[PDB]
Amino acid sequence: IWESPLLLAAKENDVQALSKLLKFEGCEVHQRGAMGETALHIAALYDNLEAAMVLMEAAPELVFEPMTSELYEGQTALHIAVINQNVNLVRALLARGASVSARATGSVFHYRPHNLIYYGEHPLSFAACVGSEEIVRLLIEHGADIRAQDSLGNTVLHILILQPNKTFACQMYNLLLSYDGGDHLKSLELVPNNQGLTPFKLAGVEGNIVMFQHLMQKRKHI
Repeated sequence: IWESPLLLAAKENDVQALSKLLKFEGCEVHQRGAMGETALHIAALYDNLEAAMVLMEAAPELVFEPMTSELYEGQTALHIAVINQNVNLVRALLARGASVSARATGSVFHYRPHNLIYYGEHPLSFAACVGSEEIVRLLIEHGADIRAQDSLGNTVLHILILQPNKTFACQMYNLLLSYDGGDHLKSLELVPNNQGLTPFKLAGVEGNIVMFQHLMQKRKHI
């Protein structure tokens, strides 16, 4: 960042500096930092909407670029914007065609004792985990697949079982299922992960008392 004027301008939300650099074809607009991050990743991380807009306007291809480091492999500006709950930035990226299918597969995202979070891989899974109903709805409206599975076979339903904040997780679980509806084959609730556990069974295995009860009474009603 500090050695690159474009990355620095993005960090500083310095719209004038960005615009003057971008008009050159002097700055390589696709230059990357040490984590394989672009100026647009940097704008998103720092919650700099104006810099992100200037960059997307000037170089819309940046919307699709993943971080390339092993730690952050696959992370897109949309994933970052979702984590920051920047609704305006999420809408902007989506309006420009940002992929709702992009998978964040870098080591910091892995389901591991050492990692602080596990939010799965997909933007929708991130959105459900940070608790943004508005962002969840925006993503689904742009074609996000509620049935998408991560590398462990976990759907968003499983991933919600693994989260600490059980009260919103339950509301989010139901929000997500309201888009599943009366489909002519298996409820998403019946899809197992690679361990062979459905969300209900996973809740039991993990000692998620809130979700185990919720889901148990659910099936009895169904």
